[PDB]
Amino acid sequence: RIKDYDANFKIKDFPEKAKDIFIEAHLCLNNSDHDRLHTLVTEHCFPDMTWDIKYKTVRWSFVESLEPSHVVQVRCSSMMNQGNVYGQITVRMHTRQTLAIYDRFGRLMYGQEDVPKDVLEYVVFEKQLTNPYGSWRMHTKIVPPWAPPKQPILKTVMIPGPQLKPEEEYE
Amino acid sequence: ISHGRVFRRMGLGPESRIHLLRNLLTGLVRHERIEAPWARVDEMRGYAEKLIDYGKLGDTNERAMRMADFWLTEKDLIPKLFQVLAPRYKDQTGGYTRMLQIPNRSLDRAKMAVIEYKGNCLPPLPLPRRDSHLTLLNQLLQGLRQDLRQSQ
Amino acid sequence: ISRKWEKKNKIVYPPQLPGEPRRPAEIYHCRRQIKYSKDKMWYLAKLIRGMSIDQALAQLEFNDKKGAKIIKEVLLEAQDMAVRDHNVEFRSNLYIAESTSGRGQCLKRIRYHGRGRFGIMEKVYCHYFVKLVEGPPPPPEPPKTAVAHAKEYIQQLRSRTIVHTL
Amino acid sequence: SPTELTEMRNDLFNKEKARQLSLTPRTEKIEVKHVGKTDPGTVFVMNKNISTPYSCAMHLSEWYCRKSILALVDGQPWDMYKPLTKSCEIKFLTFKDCDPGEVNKAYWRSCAMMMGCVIERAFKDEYMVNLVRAPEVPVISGAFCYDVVLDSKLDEWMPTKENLRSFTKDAHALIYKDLPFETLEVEAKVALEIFQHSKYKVDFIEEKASQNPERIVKLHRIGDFIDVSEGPLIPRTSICFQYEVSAVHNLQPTQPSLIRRFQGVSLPVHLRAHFTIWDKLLERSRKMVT
Amino acid sequence: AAPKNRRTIEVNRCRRRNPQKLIKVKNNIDVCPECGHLKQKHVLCAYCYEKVCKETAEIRRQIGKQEGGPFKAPTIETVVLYTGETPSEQDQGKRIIERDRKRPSWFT
Ligand SMILES: [Mg+2]
Ligand SMILES: [Mg+2]
Ligand SMILES: [Mg+2]
Ligand SMILES: [Zn+2]
Repeated sequence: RIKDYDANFKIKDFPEKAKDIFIEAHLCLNNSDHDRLHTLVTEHCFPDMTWDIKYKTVRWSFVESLEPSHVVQVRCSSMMNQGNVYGQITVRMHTRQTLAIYDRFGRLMYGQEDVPKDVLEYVVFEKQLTNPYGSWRMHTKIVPPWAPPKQPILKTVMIPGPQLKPEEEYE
Repeated sequence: ISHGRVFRRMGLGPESRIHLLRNLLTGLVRHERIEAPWARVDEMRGYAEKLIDYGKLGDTNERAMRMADFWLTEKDLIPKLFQVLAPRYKDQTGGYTRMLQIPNRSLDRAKMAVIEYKGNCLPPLPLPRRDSHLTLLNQLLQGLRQDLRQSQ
Repeated sequence: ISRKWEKKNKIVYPPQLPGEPRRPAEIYHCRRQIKYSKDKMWYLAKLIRGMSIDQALAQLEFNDKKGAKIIKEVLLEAQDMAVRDHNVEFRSNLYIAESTSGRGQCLKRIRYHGRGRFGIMEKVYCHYFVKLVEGPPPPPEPPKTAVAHAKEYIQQLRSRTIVHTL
Repeated sequence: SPTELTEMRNDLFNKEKARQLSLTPRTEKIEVKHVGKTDPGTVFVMNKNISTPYSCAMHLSEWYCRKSILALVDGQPWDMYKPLTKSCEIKFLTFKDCDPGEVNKAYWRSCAMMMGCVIERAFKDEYMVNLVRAPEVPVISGAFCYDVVLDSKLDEWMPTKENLRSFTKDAHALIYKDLPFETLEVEAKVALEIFQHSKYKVDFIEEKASQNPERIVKLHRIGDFIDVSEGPLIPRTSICFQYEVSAVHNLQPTQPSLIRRFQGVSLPVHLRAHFTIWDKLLERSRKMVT
Repeated sequence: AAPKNRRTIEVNRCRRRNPQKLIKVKNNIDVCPECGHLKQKHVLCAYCYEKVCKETAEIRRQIGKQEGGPFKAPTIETVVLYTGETPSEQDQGKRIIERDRKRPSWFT
């Protein structure tokens, strides 16, 4: 149901395209180029990418991949909307990356400078099958329930307890 | 010039002065605890204490009845004065009312006092409490007291 | 109208080298169009001008003036956003860097005097501005000592030149 | 020679502190719940071996830091500036608390420590000053005390009133500096490397190592001066506001070695006395205490 | 009378900004040991007082329900009771007021 629309799609060569698209998206975040990112990432994804990143500096890099990227599942929509056919394909990627996020004052607030740590990620890609100018773009990430927690942050926090009105008691 | 002037001028004259104070007193009798401007609470406070002494005289006292009649506007409080308040304060010779300073009024920014008759039914006011005897200074003072008593 | 103060929170500095003092955090915040006199607001601004956040909140709590509760709100809002968005570790370690009141936009009404005479009454509005700096507040400059007076006097005599010669 | 000895002990203290810091893998987030009467159910997500009760206090308000003198960690007294270990329930203790029993004990223990500190550096090098310990004394007793062995040269020597005023101003200087009471909990061995010169400290360390199932002992440092303590101390020196070294008393059965019990009384800043009342408290501290 | 000349900014700034006309720092603030809010010494804690007055407000509401109309203030003493408590032997012979909640910790 992909082929009948494009007729020039190969499942063999796609993972590499998925890989390099992933990398250049993250490079976009680094240098804060939103226009290239738009050509590259869906409208669902972009808010999740960039809501926190504004007014802080990101230093993301790609170190060599461990396990080669491979497709896990491909699914297609079945005309839920007029003149709209979408195609979601899922890729497993297992690689080591480096990341640092700085504060607005440029104070390192998360990650490390230049030492890699391994990451296993599941990424979903969408295309407009109907549209001739449609393009494969990163759409979302799937987080597994069994995934280890993200590495701890630098600062300490306080969670406030219930702010009680005079006519209340703590339980 | 006004040395040793005891009463503070209050209403729109001496008649009004009494009338405001009488209203305050009537409230306090009924409810047993009342918030009002600090000056007026202080002013009325004295007449409140003097009322209990007249109440202590009893129903039989004709003088005391006439006084209670004037100072209580509700006329249903007069039985309460004589059969509730007077019996309550049988032991004490004085000190029936307590007055405290509470935060200033929002609208007006006036000094505000709560006045209450002691041993009422109501929830107790948060009262200033002196520090525990186990505090470092109190323990050192208790030390000195020990010295003096044990010396003889 | 100008709204420069708001934009001051959008300044991004480039990341520091490890061989650098830790830059204090920096929060600018304001309230516009407060129905209160700008000069009346000044006294309250001036009062809290160099104190820590909590100490300023304490002073503002028991202050009877109208604008005192307004400033309290602004300070609490500023403190909240400092922790949340400006990556400040502790909410307690902030002090008022600058506390300013400006004239806001005003309206004109009429006041009716005797005979036919009148006057132009102004509904006064004002802005309040604050800035918070992360870290302990600056210790106040010590009062000038006798030795300091003396020291500088000696300096002053030694600065004399024979005037209007070679 | 003592001037080199003091700095040597510092270097040794520092290197052990650095060692204990280094064995911590980055940062682990521990959770600490406020079990206080005020502001309940607050949870602080702190660093494992870094964050202190002071750090929790300064999440809350300056009112905590200003008026917090000790901590309860799982209901045990805990220094304000001591780094934590594990997730627990935390509450803070002040001087004007209902039962300030633990707080008073900690206060006196700390004042005695700084008295010993000032005594050591009060005499010239030709004489020998030997600090032995500070015994545990109830606050209801006259005053705090530190026991000292002086040189055989100063056997006849008794301090004058002017000498006492001298110590007074000297201890006052220490307060003015406002020095935090750094703490370090170690195994017995490394502490013995710290104190091997004075035997009077050696045996005391051995006592603490024996009584505890583990060989853990507490060493409290005030800027430069290291001393062995029996429990937790006050955060900073500024806490004290009045401080006079009252008297020195000779103990009776001291034919083999003379013991001089230095006594002085102190009050913290929060609980300050009027001029007259403090004076009568000094009078009592002049009496020999047992 | 009328001003003969305009007062300058400097003259005015000296008037306005002297310590006399400035707001003075209050030094009598403390922490309420009970609730942990800020109270002035010599004054009742604003929080704690509100708490009392909300309780006493509701008690007065129950008093109105039972009394039921003006000029009906009783000639006995009064006692307030909560859920799961009983009047004593000395409590017998005085006015009872019931509640639908537990007794407060601070009210004993
Ligand atoms: Mg009048
Ligand atoms: Mg007309
Ligand atoms: Mg005008
Ligand atoms: Zn309170």
